[PDB]
Amino acid sequence: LVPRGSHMRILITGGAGCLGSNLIEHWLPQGHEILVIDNFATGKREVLPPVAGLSVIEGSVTDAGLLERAFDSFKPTHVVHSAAAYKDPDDWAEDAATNVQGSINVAKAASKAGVKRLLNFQTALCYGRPATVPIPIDSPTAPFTSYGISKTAGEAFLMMSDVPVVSLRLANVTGPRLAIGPIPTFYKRLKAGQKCFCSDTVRDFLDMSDFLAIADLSLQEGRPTGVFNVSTGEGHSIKEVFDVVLDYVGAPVPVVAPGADDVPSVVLDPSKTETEFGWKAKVDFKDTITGQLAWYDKYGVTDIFSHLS
Amino acid sequence: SHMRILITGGAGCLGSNLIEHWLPQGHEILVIDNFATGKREVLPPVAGLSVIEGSVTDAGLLERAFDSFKPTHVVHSAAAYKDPDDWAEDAATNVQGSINVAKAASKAGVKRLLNFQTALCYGRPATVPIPIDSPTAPFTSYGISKTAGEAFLMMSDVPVVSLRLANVTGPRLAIGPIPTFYKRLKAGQKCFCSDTVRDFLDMSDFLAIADLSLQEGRPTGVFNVSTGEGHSIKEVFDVVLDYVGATLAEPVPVVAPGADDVPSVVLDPSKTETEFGWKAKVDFKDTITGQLAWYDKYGVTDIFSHLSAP
Ligand SMILES: NC(=O)c1ccc[n+]([C@@H]2O[C@H](COP(=O)([O-])OP(=O)(O)OC[C@H]3O[C@@H](n4cnc5c(N)ncnc54)[C@H](O)[C@@H]3O)[C@@H](O)[C@H]2O)c1
Ligand SMILES: NC(=O)c1ccc[n+]([C@@H]2O[C@H](COP(=O)([O-])OP(=O)(O)OC[C@H]3O[C@@H](n4cnc5c(N)ncnc54)[C@H](O)[C@@H]3O)[C@@H](O)[C@H]2O)c1
Repeated sequence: LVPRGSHMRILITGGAGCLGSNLIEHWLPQGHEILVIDNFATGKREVLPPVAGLSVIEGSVTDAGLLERAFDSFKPTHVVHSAAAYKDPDDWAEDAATNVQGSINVAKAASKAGVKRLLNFQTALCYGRPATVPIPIDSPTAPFTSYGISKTAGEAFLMMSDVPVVSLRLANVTGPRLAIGPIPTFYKRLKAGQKCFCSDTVRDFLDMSDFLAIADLSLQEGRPTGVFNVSTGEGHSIKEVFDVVLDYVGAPVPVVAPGADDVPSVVLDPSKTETEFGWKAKVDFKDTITGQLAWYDKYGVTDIFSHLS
Repeated sequence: SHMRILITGGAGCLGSNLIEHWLPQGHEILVIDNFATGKREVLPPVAGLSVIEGSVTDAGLLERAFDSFKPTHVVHSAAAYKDPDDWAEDAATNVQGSINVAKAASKAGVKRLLNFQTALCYGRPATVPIPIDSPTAPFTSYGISKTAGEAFLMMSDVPVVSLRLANVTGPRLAIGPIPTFYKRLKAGQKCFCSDTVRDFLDMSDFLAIADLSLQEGRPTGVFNVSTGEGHSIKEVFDVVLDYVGATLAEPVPVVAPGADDVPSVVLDPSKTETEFGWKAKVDFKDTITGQLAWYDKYGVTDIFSHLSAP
């Protein structure tokens, strides 16, 4: 039915997560039909209200039968693979099961169901310790943590599908219900008058609105396929992040090593994504950090505030 | 120097040749295998040799095996590959199986774990011979699952040696171009050579580095095992042709490789020579001739055992 001529029946694995839920808040108001499959390892049941257009199956991407049944009942036109395990770095079996096996299961099921487009999200940890920053899209994958290793094989399997597949390697996405990392940590701790530390690292940050726009483009029939970096292409230090928070909150911070497994600089080159999609990120660094903080002022550092009615 | 060796995949080509090398030495060996590709005939009921039929994907069975047998040493030689569209099995055996073996070895505090790795981990290399510090870049089910598996093994607290291998020839090799040219030439069938370059390694050179890899205080990490020299399939064909004595009715066509047939896969073994002091002794001609001599005695078979059964 609606949007007229481009209604999506969208199967989102990992839909109770940060990215999934934001995507849902973006697409459900437009009239798309969404089915979520989540096991609530990190995702919250509170971000999926019983609203029209939205169905939820509590389940794993590792469960191939649950997937065949969901894909058969629902008949998606489009798939967003957003399920990832990561929370216990020593539980390699879970990471392999979710991130590799779950990806293979989503890919085989998608293929059989004849989906039009599949959208995967990749971690920049796939790049390990890069030789060239900003990291070019044709850089080698070189992970050295469980999450990086399993995610890297997951993506590589997806890229063997006959289903058209877009895999976006992402900058740290800021937006509603981000409750981990330096931004909420400095906000909370500065407001509490606690000592903060800045790792001497460079990272890149992406506003939710820019993530939403490349996600939209990625699911359009006929658009490019393959692996793509999603970023402004600009890097900012953790100290720089801390500086925006301090100023915003209204309150001499030490700058320290690079811990062992803490990659000194991670910034992605988006140029090929700009070329093939006509996409460019609009919101700059200060507006990106400030908008996350503004959200914390309204709802607090929480992952359970729903913008759905 | 007595080893209690747990060898996953011991019924296959590498596993069984290793067992025939080590069992006469008084070593104690437990084989875990599911017989997907490897054969039951290569594992006679002999003193020193135990066989558990099972999967490396079975975490229960591995835990029970490492507990009862208490290995000092692990050789992870189990791999799935036969159906390139069966990604689930490849991921199950090669990634989950490797994690299971790694965790179990770590828990049992084994001294040394030895892994074998396919040169498909390198995908399409930028430089040939392939340097050890080259990126992994697999694009097939086998290569991607194996790449992830090796990477997990590398995160173990056990000392790990992962050997990236040239094509190993020896007892019971019954796949690839060598047995295919041998069989077809003797039967008067037309052969095709793709226009590819590969490396080949005699069993005796493989046995020598495997030995070194399981010695305490030896180097750890990833290593290329090879002579470092590359030979086309056409060169392989010529050795077989000459050896077999056949007369050709037509000159063999050399055809361009498929899209997924990597044109040149030769490994640079130089860090291995530096750190182990190992060097392959058997040249190309002798490597190929040695395989064909073995075929002449036993035929192209993967069920002939060199172990004396009671
Ligand atoms: N948010 C980012 O800045 C960022 C950066 C790089 C990559 N990514 C990728 O984007 C995706 C979403 O990330 P996020 O930030 O929303 O993380 P998240 O933890 O908020 O969401 C992942 C969701 O997957 C679910 N999940 C875990 N295992 C599952 C399984 N077996 N079956 C079904 N669901 C399962 C969790 O319950 C969770 O809701 C992940 O794949 C992640 O690797 C995100
Ligand atoms: N032969 C070579 O030149 C070569 C080259 C590169 C890499 N390797 C690697 O060396 C190892 C041995 O190779 P091979 O040449 O002996 O192949 P092979 O097929 O003869 O043996 C693999 C063995 O593993 C067994 N197996 C498969 N799945 C299993 C599982 N779930 N649990 C337990 N056993 C399982 C098979 O039955 C088989 O006996 C593999 O890891 C392979 O990737 C070999």
